[PDB]
Amino acid sequence: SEYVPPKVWKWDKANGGAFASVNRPVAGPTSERELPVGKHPFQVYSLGTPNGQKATIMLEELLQLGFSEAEYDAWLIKIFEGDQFTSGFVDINPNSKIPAMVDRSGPEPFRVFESGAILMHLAEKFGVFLPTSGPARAECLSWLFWQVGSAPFIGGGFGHFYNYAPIKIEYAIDRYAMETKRLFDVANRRLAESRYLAGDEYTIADLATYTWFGNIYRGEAYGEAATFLSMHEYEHVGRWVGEIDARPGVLRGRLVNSSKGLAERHDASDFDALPPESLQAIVKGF
Amino acid sequence: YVPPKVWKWDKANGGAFASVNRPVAGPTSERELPVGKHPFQVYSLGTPNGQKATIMLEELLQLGFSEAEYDAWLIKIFEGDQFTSGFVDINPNSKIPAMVDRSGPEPFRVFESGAILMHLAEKFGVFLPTSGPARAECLSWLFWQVGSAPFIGGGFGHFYNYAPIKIEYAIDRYAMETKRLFDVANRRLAESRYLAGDEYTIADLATYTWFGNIYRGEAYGEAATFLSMHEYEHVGRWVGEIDARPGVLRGRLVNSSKGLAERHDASDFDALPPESLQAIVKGF
Ligand SMILES: N[C@@H](CCC(=O)N[C@@H](CSSC[C@H](NC(=O)CC[C@H](N)C(=O)O)C(=O)NCC(=O)O)C(=O)NCC(=O)O)C(=O)O
Ligand SMILES: N[C@@H](CCC(=O)N[C@@H](CSSC[C@H](NC(=O)CC[C@H](N)C(=O)O)C(=O)NCC(=O)O)C(=O)NCC(=O)O)C(=O)O
Repeated sequence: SEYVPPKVWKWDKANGGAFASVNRPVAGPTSERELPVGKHPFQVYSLGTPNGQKATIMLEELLQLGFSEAEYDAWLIKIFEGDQFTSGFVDINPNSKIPAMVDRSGPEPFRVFESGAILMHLAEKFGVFLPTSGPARAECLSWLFWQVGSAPFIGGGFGHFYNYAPIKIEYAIDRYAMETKRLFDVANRRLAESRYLAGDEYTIADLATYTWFGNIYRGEAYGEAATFLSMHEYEHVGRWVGEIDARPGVLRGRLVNSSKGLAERHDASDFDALPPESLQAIVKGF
Repeated sequence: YVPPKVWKWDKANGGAFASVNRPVAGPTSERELPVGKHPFQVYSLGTPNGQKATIMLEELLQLGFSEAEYDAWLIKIFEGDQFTSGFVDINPNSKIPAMVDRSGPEPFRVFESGAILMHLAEKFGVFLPTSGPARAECLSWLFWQVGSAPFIGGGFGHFYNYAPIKIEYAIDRYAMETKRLFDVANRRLAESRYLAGDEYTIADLATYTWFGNIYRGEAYGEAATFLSMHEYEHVGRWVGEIDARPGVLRGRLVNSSKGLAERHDASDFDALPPESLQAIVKGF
């Protein structure tokens, strides 16, 4: 018979599949441990998921343009193991999610958390990948906030119910597969008539959406999702993914804090530990 | 059940929203948007997300910024108004709120509540530090709100209040996450008056519309009891402080069944009984 929710919700059962070892109804630190700090002006604490890739790609894009103040240390945070709940991590992101960073480029350090805030902070600092004024700024912000507000349906809904939940729940898989397809259709309809999401040039709105959409579209995210969701239908998404795939900052940034690349980045020469081909073409994750 | 190799749109989904939710985007009717006299044209509904936009504009009017005068036209989301050609042209995602900035020589769209908040805060130089570390703190909390409300509304609200069958695993997932998010805010507000510092900013406004509506018992049936809202005393303090702001008291009523269907001039509020603008009862 049908489940009847209690009057008062209680945390009486594991939830999250593999993530049941970390998912809780309360926030805060579970151990006292300071974060490591390197020599570079930006300190990033992350994992090479689509959200971590936004941050490390952005920094590599800035280095591609010659901005030495974008040099960074990218320290590995293993989210299945609860590294996001150390006191040091909670102090830089009260929400205990990656990516989070400390801007140590000025006289006093300060935290920046949330991938969208990291992208906007870096774009504003260096004056690139985000129009500084005018209608084009509003268009870019609209698409960036769209990405941030919609990825929860893609990863927290579809990815979870399709690939991590311990039981396959038809209503939930249908809900979030449908919504993920709708979001791809929004992008596809836009990219039919515009080279990039917020205009004719690559911006942070593209980078933010690309990490998620490219990983799903090319077949590397959530099991058989690309077949399940009929990714072939989104040919304009495919074109735009292909354009962005070719950018050197994307090729480098995708490899940071990645099981297919570097565990950590502490200097530009660190990439010489990888096969050189990894810097020249997309490497799909496991 | 066993998912098929290829997902097909062959079953209803969405419960109360089953008549509007689709796997495809784009318009379902040809209709132009109405346009009024004021510099900002808002197309919205007084849900927590619409309230962000109309409260922000009312906050700006409280500060005397006449360029924040606005027309707020009603978009009925259960009726598919978000899929007219005119609405899709200002928000390709077909969600409220969306806006047209007609304050300058050429009009342009702004869509997403967070982008609307940032656009207005940057235009008028208020509710968002213009530079310095405090700007980064504000942006962090604003993006946090935008990235987490989907779990509260699209997860918890959906499965607890709108889905046709109660699904234990899904209710647990999103009840747990909603409580975690309230706990993040509660732990912050234990040590800070507002989320991003000592002053009210757009990060507070964005979070407040959602958190206050739930905390006070107004959203999602018995959710406030279900989620033990009493546990979050610092959230309660902050809700009560923001509840008292004159711009909140006005803006929360715009495009609302319990207030004004539409707003086309400041005097529109005079048509309501004066009690409508009076102190919000606590539960904060
Ligand atoms: N808005 C934030 C989001 C940052 C974020 O979610 N970071 C996580 C790693 S990215 S992998 C995709 C992620 N899935 C999970 O986090 C799984 C654990 C989660 N608790 C769950 O049960 O689903 C996802 O779906 N993100 C949605 C989104 O990006 O909007 C992370 O650090 N998780 C740690 C955790 O404890 O949850 C931003 O943009 O920065
Ligand atoms: N990131 C956007 C979100 C704007 C938005 O979602 N606007 C909707 C009205 S606000 S009511 C809360 C909303 N719930 C729904 O939209 C219900 C319908 C939906 N299709 C569903 O099945 O759940 C919600 O949970 N929002 C989550 C969030 O704020 O992140 C809206 O216009 N819905 C119309 C539609 O067709 O979906 C922003 O901040 O602006």
